[PDB]
Amino acid sequence: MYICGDSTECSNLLLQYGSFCTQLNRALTGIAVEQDKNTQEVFAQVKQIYKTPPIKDFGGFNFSQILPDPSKPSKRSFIEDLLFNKVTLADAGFDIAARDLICAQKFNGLTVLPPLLTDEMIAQYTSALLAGTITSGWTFGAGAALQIPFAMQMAYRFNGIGVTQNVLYENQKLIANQFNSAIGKIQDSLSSTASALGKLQDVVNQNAQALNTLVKQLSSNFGAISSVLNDILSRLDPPEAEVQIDRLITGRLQSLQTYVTQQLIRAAEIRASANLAATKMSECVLGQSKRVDFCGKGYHLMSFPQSAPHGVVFLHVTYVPAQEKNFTTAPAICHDGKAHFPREGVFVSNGTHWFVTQRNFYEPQIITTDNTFVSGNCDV
Amino acid sequence: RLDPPEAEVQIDRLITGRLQSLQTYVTQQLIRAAEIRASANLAATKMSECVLGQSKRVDFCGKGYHLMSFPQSAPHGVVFLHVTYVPAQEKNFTTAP
Amino acid sequence: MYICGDSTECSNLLLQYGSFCTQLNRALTGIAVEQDKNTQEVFAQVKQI
Amino acid sequence: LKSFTVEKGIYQTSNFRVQPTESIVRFPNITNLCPFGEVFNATRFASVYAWNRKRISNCVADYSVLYNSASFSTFKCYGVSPTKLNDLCFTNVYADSFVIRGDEVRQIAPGQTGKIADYNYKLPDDFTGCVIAWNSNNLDSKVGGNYNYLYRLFRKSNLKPFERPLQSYGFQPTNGVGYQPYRVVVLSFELLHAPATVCGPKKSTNLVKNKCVNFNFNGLTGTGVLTESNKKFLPFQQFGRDIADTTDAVRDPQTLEILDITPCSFGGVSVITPGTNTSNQVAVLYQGVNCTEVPVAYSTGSNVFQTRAGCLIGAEHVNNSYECDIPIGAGICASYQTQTVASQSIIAYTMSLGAENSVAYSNNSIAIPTNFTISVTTEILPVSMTKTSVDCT
Amino acid sequence: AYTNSFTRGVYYPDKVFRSSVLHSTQDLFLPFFSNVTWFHAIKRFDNPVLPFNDGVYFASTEKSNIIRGWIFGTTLDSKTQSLLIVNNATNVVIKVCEFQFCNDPFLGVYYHKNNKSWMESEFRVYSSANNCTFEYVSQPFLMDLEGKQGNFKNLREFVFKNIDGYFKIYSKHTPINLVRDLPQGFSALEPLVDLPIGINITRFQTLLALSSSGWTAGAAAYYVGYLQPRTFLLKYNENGTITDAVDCALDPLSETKCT
Ligand SMILES: *[C@@H]1O[C@H](CO)[C@@H](O[C@@H]2O[C@H](CO)[C@@H](O[C@@H]3O[C@H](CO[C@H]4O[C@H](CO)[C@@H](O)[C@H](O)[C@@H]4O)[C@@H](O)[C@H](O[C@H]4O[C@H](CO)[C@@H](O)[C@H](O)[C@@H]4O)[C@@H]3O)[C@H](O)[C@H]2NC(C)=O)[C@H](O)[C@H]1NC(C)=O
Ligand SMILES: *[C@@H]1O[C@H](CO)[C@@H](O[C@@H]2O[C@H](CO)[C@@H](O[C@@H]3O[C@H](CO[C@H]4O[C@H](CO)[C@@H](O)[C@H](O)[C@@H]4O)[C@@H](O)[C@H](O)[C@@H]3O)[C@H](O)[C@H]2NC(C)=O)[C@H](O)[C@H]1NC(C)=O
Ligand SMILES: *[C@@H]1O[C@H](CO)[C@@H](O[C@@H]2O[C@H](CO)[C@@H](O[C@@H]3O[C@H](CO[C@H]4O[C@H](CO)[C@@H](O)[C@H](O)[C@@H]4O)[C@@H](O)[C@H](O)[C@@H]3O)[C@H](O)[C@H]2NC(C)=O)[C@H](O)[C@H]1NC(C)=O
Ligand SMILES: *[C@@H]1O[C@H](CO)[C@@H](O[C@@H]2O[C@H](CO)[C@@H](O[C@@H]3O[C@H](CO)[C@@H](O)[C@H](O)[C@@H]3O)[C@H](O)[C@H]2NC(C)=O)[C@H](O)[C@H]1NC(C)=O
Ligand SMILES: *[C@@H]1O[C@H](CO)[C@@H](O[C@@H]2O[C@H](CO)[C@@H](O[C@@H]3O[C@H](CO)[C@@H](O)[C@H](O)[C@@H]3O)[C@H](O)[C@H]2NC(C)=O)[C@H](O)[C@H]1NC(C)=O
Ligand SMILES: *[C@@H]1O[C@H](CO)[C@@H](O[C@@H]2O[C@H](CO)[C@@H](O[C@@H]3O[C@H](CO)[C@@H](O)[C@H](O)[C@@H]3O)[C@H](O)[C@H]2NC(C)=O)[C@H](O)[C@H]1NC(C)=O
Ligand SMILES: *[C@@H]1O[C@H](CO[C@@H]2O[C@@H](C)[C@@H](O)[C@@H](O)[C@@H]2O)[C@@H](O[C@@H]2O[C@H](CO)[C@@H](O)[C@H](O)[C@H]2NC(C)=O)[C@H](O)[C@H]1NC(C)=O
Ligand SMILES: *[C@@H]1O[C@H](CO)[C@@H](O[C@@H]2O[C@H](CO)[C@@H](O)[C@H](O)[C@H]2NC(C)=O)[C@H](O)[C@H]1NC(C)=O
Ligand SMILES: *[C@@H]1O[C@H](CO)[C@@H](O[C@@H]2O[C@H](CO)[C@@H](O)[C@H](O)[C@H]2NC(C)=O)[C@H](O)[C@H]1NC(C)=O
Ligand SMILES: *[C@@H]1O[C@H](CO)[C@@H](O[C@@H]2O[C@H](CO)[C@@H](O)[C@H](O)[C@H]2NC(C)=O)[C@H](O)[C@H]1NC(C)=O
Ligand SMILES: *[C@@H]1O[C@H](CO)[C@@H](O[C@@H]2O[C@H](CO)[C@@H](O)[C@H](O)[C@H]2NC(C)=O)[C@H](O)[C@H]1NC(C)=O
Ligand SMILES: *[C@@H]1O[C@H](CO)[C@@H](O[C@@H]2O[C@H](CO)[C@@H](O)[C@H](O)[C@H]2NC(C)=O)[C@H](O)[C@H]1NC(C)=O
Ligand SMILES: *[C@@H]1O[C@H](CO)[C@@H](O)[C@H](O)[C@H]1NC(C)=O
Ligand SMILES: *[C@@H]1O[C@H](CO)[C@@H](O)[C@H](O)[C@H]1NC(C)=O
Ligand SMILES: *[C@@H]1O[C@H](CO)[C@@H](O)[C@H](O)[C@H]1NC(C)=O
Repeated sequence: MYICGDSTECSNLLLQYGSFCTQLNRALTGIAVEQDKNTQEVFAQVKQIYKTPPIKDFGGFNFSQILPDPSKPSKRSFIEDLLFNKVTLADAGFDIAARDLICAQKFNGLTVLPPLLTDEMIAQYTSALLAGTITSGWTFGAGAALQIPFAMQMAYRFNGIGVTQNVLYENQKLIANQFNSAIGKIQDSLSSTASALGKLQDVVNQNAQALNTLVKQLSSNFGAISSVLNDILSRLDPPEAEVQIDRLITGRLQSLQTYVTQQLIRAAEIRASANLAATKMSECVLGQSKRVDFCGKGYHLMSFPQSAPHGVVFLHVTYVPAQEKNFTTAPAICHDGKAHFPREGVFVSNGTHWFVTQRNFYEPQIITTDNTFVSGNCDV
Repeated sequence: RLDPPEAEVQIDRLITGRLQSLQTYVTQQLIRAAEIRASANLAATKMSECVLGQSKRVDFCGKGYHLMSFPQSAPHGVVFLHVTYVPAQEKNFTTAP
Repeated sequence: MYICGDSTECSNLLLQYGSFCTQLNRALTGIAVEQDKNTQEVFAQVKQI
Repeated sequence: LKSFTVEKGIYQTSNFRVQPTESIVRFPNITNLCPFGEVFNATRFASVYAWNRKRISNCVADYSVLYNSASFSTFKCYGVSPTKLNDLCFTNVYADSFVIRGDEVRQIAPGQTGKIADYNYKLPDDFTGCVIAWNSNNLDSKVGGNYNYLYRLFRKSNLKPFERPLQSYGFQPTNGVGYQPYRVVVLSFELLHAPATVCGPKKSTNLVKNKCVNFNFNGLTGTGVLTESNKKFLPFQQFGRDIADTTDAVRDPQTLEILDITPCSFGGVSVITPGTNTSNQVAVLYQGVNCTEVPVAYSTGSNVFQTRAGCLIGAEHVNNSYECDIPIGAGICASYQTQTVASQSIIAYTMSLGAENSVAYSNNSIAIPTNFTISVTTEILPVSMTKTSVDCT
Repeated sequence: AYTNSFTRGVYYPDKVFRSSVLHSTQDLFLPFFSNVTWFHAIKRFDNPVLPFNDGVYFASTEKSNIIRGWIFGTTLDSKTQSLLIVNNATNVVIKVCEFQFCNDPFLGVYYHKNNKSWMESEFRVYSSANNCTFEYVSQPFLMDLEGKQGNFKNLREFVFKNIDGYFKIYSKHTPINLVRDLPQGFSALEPLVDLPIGINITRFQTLLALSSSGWTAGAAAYYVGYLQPRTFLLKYNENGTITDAVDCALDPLSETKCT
């Protein structure tokens, strides 16, 4: 249809080349199936659709801005709605279409197949992941979800990053306030700024521009007398009009091949990105990652996924040391000709006295036989 | 059938078509090879991190808490048998921080 | 310049082929920008010398 | 698939497109009519050697009223045909009207003997201009004889062809065939002098809407569905183009109204089938089309389920929710299942993401496993593909 | 005087309706900020045969049709067919004939100056129609030619083009507020008339309708800009009216905008 829209003679000429159309259709179908597989791999990672309990007694933490809002017809969170509003299409409805696709490309044998998973289902998957996280830590990623109070889950995470849980149990209110403030700041930043979703916007714009150029190529002579097949047919006798029609067929076939190659390469890039997103989901949402700078900057604590048009958004929660003090340190200590080394921690001195403390938070303690293990003698 | 002075048109048409077919095939093969190389790099990393060692990365070497993996060669590919630990029966208790 | 180097007749003939030249220029420019992006991502990881 | 057995899945097949029902042609009214009537009904023409030339241009040289008239005796076009006259555009047409004796009509033929021929009006061998001759004995015959049409064209000075025999006694009503006066008009036209401005009448058909038709507005040909539009063209604007430079609106030349254009519905056709060995029953999906139009191209149906991905035919719609088996799109999946019992058929449903669950989270409740299971799972990864070297030459 | 236009000379290059589209066209246009000659429509009779270099942009601030019409052709001596667009207060009489052109074909009416009456000293605007090929007279309309000095509201901007033998006239009656030099603003010119004349035009001339002792010179002037093949970026609003344009070769910023 694209090459020879409603022209029996042009179709008969295209039969000469033959299988190019089949090749192009096969490639595009493979791309579409790949897109669906990508979305499936990224999101469909929960065997069950967990749901948060009605009472949101999460140890002072407040997730109201990321959990689903039942009031809205689409059970999306506040931030998810923010993202959906920020990302805006370019050409026309892909979508909210209650009729034909309603696009310029539709005029020339170009159709956009709807994604297998609707935005409501993507939001449901995201909600399941988030509820499972906040209610059962990382256990739902390894087996049946096991409940645990959120304060205790945070204590486990702190133990994970190498900070004793007493720190959290003593600064719980401050930590909850900081987390809520950070969430509010993220919401405000997304609401105000517009370049946050540059990647998704660029993807949409690239696809729209590619289709637009493909359609625009239908108006080029490619060396023929005219770019209108009916015009050529009515103005020339068949024996010579076949030459012009062949020129047009060659030009349009080349345009299609260029478009399909561009789409294949772009799909490779998007598949790489989707594989990275799936890995990030598995390793940061379903668990806690020791890999540096993978799930955000700082020591990773947890992450929450949020669905966005043609993409995903992660809210990486990280622990960042804030205020440092200068201390004097020694690798070991000599007591009775025996060298005592810290069990876990480091020896520090405020200037007159020596203490042993954990490495990531100043909590001085007396140096006793419990904190240290003997090894060798002094002189070594 | 045709004489040399007039067979160049036909030979040129055939050459153009067949050269286009070859170029399309080669480009498709290049893209497929890139995809296969990505898959092979993933497989090499999986071997290094699950067979030669124990992985803490979640859902990398199978579902559950990873214990060990065993490789098994397959035609044009590899098969990993991820051995994992999976909690089974949960009894719920009261707890305090 | 590559195809019709300094030839008005050749340029006018080439104008009938559409946006092929524009597409090629866009692709090469994208690659060029992505190279700098790669180097930046790899090396500029600490904003403090 | 080039196979006698097909596996479970959904496969694309021949695309489906609505064919145009009828052809519609619209053109502006034919108003500027050439002065053929006055040229051919003049009271009397000039002398044969002083034939009057009238330039006809910037009009429509309709011939329907001309040829169909039976009042004419002889009319032959040696370079064109009346059938193709209407579909031909002329730059300019000149009419040479004169009255000659019936005998001279033979001399009027191009390349004919007789010095009178090239003395009065020579016809070159390549004269494509149509010639009309009709008897006018009563009109041009005087009771005593019309001697104004003197035939003494034997001048001593030679007149070459297109330089710029007194056998007639008197034109009377009793004159026999070949001697009566004849009114002869020549339709001489030229080309390559100015942009074409003389064209035959162009027919017009009635206007239709909401039907896939082949339209032709002022030479703008295309296929689509014409619909009344709320757009407001400016007076001098005719067409309407889109962002992709594709026509989407048009103005009817006769009635100045703006009609939207929508491409005739089309889309791929997919066949949803379980394994061939499992059964031969199938269901087809017309992608991106509502099946108020599907029967145009299983026509009876008995099972049509309009989905967001196109109308589905041959599949029962049930609002249970199972794991997706054969994806369709927009959140719909198809599967092969029994129950009503027996009558194994293909069903369509909204896929289920999984069993609902609600963790019993509480301020002070923790669930600790008391037992484990060792699970072994297999993961497959391609590592290489067959080598292949090709000799290009 | 070497006046400069600012954003004038924009006309709809075709008959296509576009809404909220930034279409770009490569057609003959008046370059933005270009030197446009300024004449004195007056002993001192300003009425030369200005060249017609593939298009001409004509603008004026006259009333009652001081500049009646125009002459087009290549010889302008009745040896070759020449267009005559002589307009009057009722209707145009567009006429292509080998009309004989007088050396001083101007009406010359000293009207309402001293005698307070409309007198016609001579009628040598027409000399002779010796040979013709085509003529066309339009409907006897009546433009806003009534005497009303006030503030000039007749910026009769015109554009004349000749391509493929077709003669095109774009025009638009844009009222203004300042009687001084050309004002600042934007107003697209709609097509007015098209003709399949097909003659070859190399020069053109204007026509005027208006002894030497203490003669009060008429207060009127007309500008003559020249078109040139250029690329413009035209903005169409919701109603498909060209609201703004960019000259894609004026300066680097405009070139970037076009890109
Ligand atoms: C590095 O850190 C250590 C510990 O903070 C500092 O060593 C000082 O140790 C004492 C505690 O032992 C800190 O607080 C003091 O406690 C005294 C009671 O504890 C006994 O030990 C101190 C000295 O360590 C003796 O002086 C004292 O007599 C006791 O036998 C208090 O008596 C001290 O003074 C007053 O304390 C409170 C007010 O806080 C009063 O109610 C008491 O009645 C008493 O009058 C003192 O409180 C002391 O702060 C530590 N000093 C410092 C500077 O921190 C090291 O000195 C410190 N090194 C540096 C450079 O800062
Ligand atoms: C968790 O964080 C959320 C975001 O901060 C908190 O939501 C905020 O709650 C307060 C009141 O508790 C709201 O302040 C009110 O805003 C309404 C606006 O009209 C409607 O919307 C608010 C949204 O909550 C709703 O509470 C109202 O009743 C209305 O339905 C005003 O009309 C009120 O006068 C009052 O100012 C905040 O608007 C609301 N959002 C934000 C960004 O502050 C939520 O309370 C926190 N949950 C906890 C601590 O348990
Ligand atoms: C570690 O980092 C934390 C966050 O930076 C620190 O917590 C902050 O500590 C101050 C002092 O206790 C708190 O301020 C107290 O409570 C309110 C807060 O409103 C005032 O906030 C700032 C000072 O933060 C002040 O300049 C404004 O004018 C407000 O009046 C006030 O009543 C007092 O300022 C009072 O000091 C902060 O609220 C608190 N921030 C948070 C998020 O909790 C903490 O102190 C740092 N050091 C340690 C050992 O934890
Ligand atoms: C000169 O005028 C007379 C009428 O007084 C013409 O007689 C015409 O004869 C033809 C048949 O041979 C008919 O023509 C008709 O034309 C009118 C439209 O003008 C319409 O009735 C039909 O289309 C039909 O063809 C008709 O009998 C009659 N025409 C008219 C108007 O009365 C005669 O043909 C004219 N001779 C010329 C132009 O040489
Ligand atoms: C081609 O010819 C027609 C004929 O005039 C032009 O428009 C026509 O104008 C008449 C005006 O009387 C329309 O008649 C109308 O009839 C309705 C019937 O209800 C009546 O309500 C109106 O008051 C009016 O009398 C006629 O329908 C209309 N026909 C068309 C096709 O427009 C037409 O403008 C001409 N088109 C061109 C390109 O020359
Ligand atoms: C041209 O573009 C404008 C802006 O998009 C379109 O808006 C319409 O402009 C006219 C102004 O003449 C509005 O009419 C006015 O409405 C007010 C409020 O009702 C009324 O008080 C005035 O007396 C006058 O009637 C009109 O409401 C406004 N909207 C629409 C749908 O017309 C305008 O429509 C466009 N004009 C065209 C396409 O012809
Ligand atoms: C969870 O356990 C309760 C019973 O165990 C109690 O609650 C645990 C959370 C834990 O704190 C244990 O140490 C407690 O002894 C099960 O349901 C309870 O049944 C008892 C007796 O009727 C009643 O007192 C509780 O209110 C019930 N609580 C709930 C939530 O049902 C419950 O079935 C166990 N499983 C789940 C998913 O809740
Ligand atoms: C196919 O035909 C049916 C006929 O009803 C269309 O149903 C319409 O759906 C739209 C969307 O809400 C409504 O605005 C109309 O009122 C419905 N009725 C009619 C007669 O159109 C259906 O939308 C069509 N499918 C398309 C255009 O994709
Ligand atoms: C889906 O459940 C609904 C129940 O409402 C059924 O759909 C319609 O329900 C009302 C009666 O409650 C009636 O319109 C018909 O009984 C049903 N109409 C149609 C077209 O189905 C329906 O039976 C169930 N199955 C589906 C939608 O596949
Ligand atoms: C300007 O054109 C008008 C109207 O066409 C002239 O009025 C008549 O025009 C036709 C054709 O030029 C002539 O045949 C008539 O003799 C004219 N009659 C009269 C009374 O004028 C008009 O003369 C022209 N000039 C002016 C100043 O109006
Ligand atoms: C000028 O007068 C002459 C007749 O004296 C005619 O010009 C002829 O026009 C036709 C058509 O263009 C040509 O084929 C002839 O060659 C011309 N002959 C001469 C001598 O020029 C006509 O009546 C008038 N044509 C014009 C343009 O004014
Ligand atoms: C003006 O233009 C005309 C044509 O537009 C020239 O006359 C001839 O026209 C034909 C077809 O256009 C060409 O093949 C000839 O080459 C033209 N003659 C010449 C000498 O070039 C005409 O020459 C041009 N000049 C004048 C003064 O009219
Ligand atoms: C699948 O096809 C094979 C060959 O016909 C047959 O042996 C087998 O029973 C079939 N399996 C089914 C219908 O489940
Ligand atoms: C254009 O006009 C200005 C001043 O009127 C003058 O400085 C400039 O030289 C002129 N440009 C040309 C090419 O004459
Ligand atoms: C006024 O009329 C006289 C003749 O009586 C004439 O000489 C003079 O030129 C006229 N002046 C004007 C302005 O018309």
